[PDB]
Amino acid sequence: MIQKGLEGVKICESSICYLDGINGRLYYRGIPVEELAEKSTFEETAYFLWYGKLPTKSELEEFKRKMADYRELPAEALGILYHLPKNLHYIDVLKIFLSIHEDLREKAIRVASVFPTILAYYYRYSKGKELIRPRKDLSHVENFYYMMFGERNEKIRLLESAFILLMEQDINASTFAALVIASTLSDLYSCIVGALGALKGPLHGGASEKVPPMLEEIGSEDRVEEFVQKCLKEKRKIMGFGHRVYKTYDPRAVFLKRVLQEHFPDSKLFRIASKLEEYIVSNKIKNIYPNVDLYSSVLFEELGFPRNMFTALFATARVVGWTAHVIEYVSDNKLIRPTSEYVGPMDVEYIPIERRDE
Amino acid sequence: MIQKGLEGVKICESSICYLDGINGRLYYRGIPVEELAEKSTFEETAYFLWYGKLPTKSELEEFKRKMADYRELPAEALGILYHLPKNLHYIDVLKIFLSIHEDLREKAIRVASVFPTILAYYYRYSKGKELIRPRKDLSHVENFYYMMFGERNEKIRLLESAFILLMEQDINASTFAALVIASTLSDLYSCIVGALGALKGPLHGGASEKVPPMLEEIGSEDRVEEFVQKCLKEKRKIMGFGHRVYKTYDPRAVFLKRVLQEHFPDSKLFRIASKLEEYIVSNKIKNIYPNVDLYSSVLFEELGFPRNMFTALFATARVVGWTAHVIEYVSDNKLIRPTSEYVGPMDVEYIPIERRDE
Repeated sequence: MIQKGLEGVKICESSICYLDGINGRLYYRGIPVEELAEKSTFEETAYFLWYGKLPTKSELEEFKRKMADYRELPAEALGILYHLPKNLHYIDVLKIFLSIHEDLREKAIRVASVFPTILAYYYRYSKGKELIRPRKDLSHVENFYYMMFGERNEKIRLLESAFILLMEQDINASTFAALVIASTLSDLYSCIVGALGALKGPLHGGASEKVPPMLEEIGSEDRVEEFVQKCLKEKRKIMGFGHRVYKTYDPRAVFLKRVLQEHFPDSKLFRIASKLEEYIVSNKIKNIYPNVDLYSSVLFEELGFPRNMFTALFATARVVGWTAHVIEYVSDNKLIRPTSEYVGPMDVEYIPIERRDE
Repeated sequence: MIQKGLEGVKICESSICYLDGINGRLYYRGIPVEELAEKSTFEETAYFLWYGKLPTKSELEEFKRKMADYRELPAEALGILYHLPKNLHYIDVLKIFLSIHEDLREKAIRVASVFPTILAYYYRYSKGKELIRPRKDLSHVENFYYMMFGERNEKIRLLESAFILLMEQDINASTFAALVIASTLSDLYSCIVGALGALKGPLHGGASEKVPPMLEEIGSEDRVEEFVQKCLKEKRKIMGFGHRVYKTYDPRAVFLKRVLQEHFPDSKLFRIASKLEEYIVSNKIKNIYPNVDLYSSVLFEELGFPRNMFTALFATARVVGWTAHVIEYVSDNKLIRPTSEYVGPMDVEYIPIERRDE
């Protein structure tokens, strides 16, 4: 029997996250994701994911100073930056800088802390602007926004909630890629670089970069019905919808939809995305619902980030989940090595080249 | 039920390679791997793996000229090279250069053609030597050896046989990593970079870099018994032995053992490795046998390659298999997204920081 796609296959035991696809609920070590997205911060939730408990006032304070002290890129990395092309995709930029050369958890903390610096530096560089060094007096998210635009805004809160919602979600394709690589006992950077590659795909995190163009292709709320029907006929995948586990609304999508409704109700992109959901759900089209990529992409756009950084923004948060899983998994490691059903030829002879059918 | 490690799980149908773990046989599209390793060449077997048929005289000639025409690194890549640290691991070097920005098969052919150039250039650079540009009048393997050492030797034939033996082997960890990433419809480079990360692990291709040091740790044939017994007591993994599928001798290991016996019988490393096999197999220790990593590593050492390039040498060949699988799989794609058994806490409340247990 072939189990293509591995749907429903449990590849490990985990206490990190419970994904309730039937009721559309997501929990980080027992706490509802929306509670954290609303009441927590990047550092506090990351601490919770890595350490297994909410930090006390002093623990959080010390942890925030730790992450803030890990935001620098080595001097040599900076040298490489100024010799890179200025039109690279941000996911690839991350791969590059992660590939230049308990303790594993300390390593995870450090790599996560530098992600925003890599993105911000490349952004400034690619646009010929002076670099804005990390500020130790700013939080992880505040600082990212500042290294990007040299200013601070209330919108930062919305971005922080978004990161929290995207930090973790069981064994999705990118987390699974990190686990397969981690199962060979390879280094943490290698696991992350593979995860990045998977997250980049249009059938995974990359769908976030495809949504904006799709929404524009639709054009307006009046053209939604026609676009959807066309997609069904052509068997074209509607980006921002569908999921392997959720059999109903994606709680992260619901949360972000509310964010947009409350802060960017007049966004043309949001209006179209909202109408698309209305049509697909009200008509029960394929029994599919919006997934987080539909609204996270719209929020990132409205917050002023480049479209080719959307997947990297997802990674900036999900790196926490990826590393948490790698750490947990290897604590009792098992090489992941499946197989296939052979359907090819048998007993084929090597024919000397001069006797081969012309 | 949990299926940790995915042993025996068929994740797809494939006509590329048949792995007979029970009888210790390996076939590439129906042809025994040792037949190809003995009678074929890198380009001919790669052609066979990608196109599904042995090439005619003219097809092989044209294919060899094609690969030879794809050996150059873009001018910008060269700029980056001279700003990189000189102590990077070769697998990481490959990641870097693959991350700087039918047709998929054409892409696979081009990437495979440049692998040796990346390795040779970094080798020369790291050692402060002048680069030796790819020579279009030389074969894929001949040229690699020449860009590395600026000379041609008969030993090249042994290296070519080794590459052929390592080009492909069903759904191993690195091929699987490439497939997981490929299932999201990510780009070919991303799939390869993830595969590289997995191959690098000590429980996978990386075992090849661990063998030499292990052999030296043993010291001599007289100390083999003591070392093995010690490993059993400490539950230490004996590198170069064991396999998920082979329940007996690894045909590639057998082939390479003969190569060493015929060309480097007096190699101290070979003598130790041979004695290790004798003791483990004759005493039926854990019913394990040598895998290809035991002898491929010894051959690479005797051929004069740096130990931290051994896994990259494996990749130089296996990239053919990785890409062949990606191409085949996505022709009828299916997102790979498993799950886990949740064993963590439930119904946990978010306690305001001021009320948390100090």
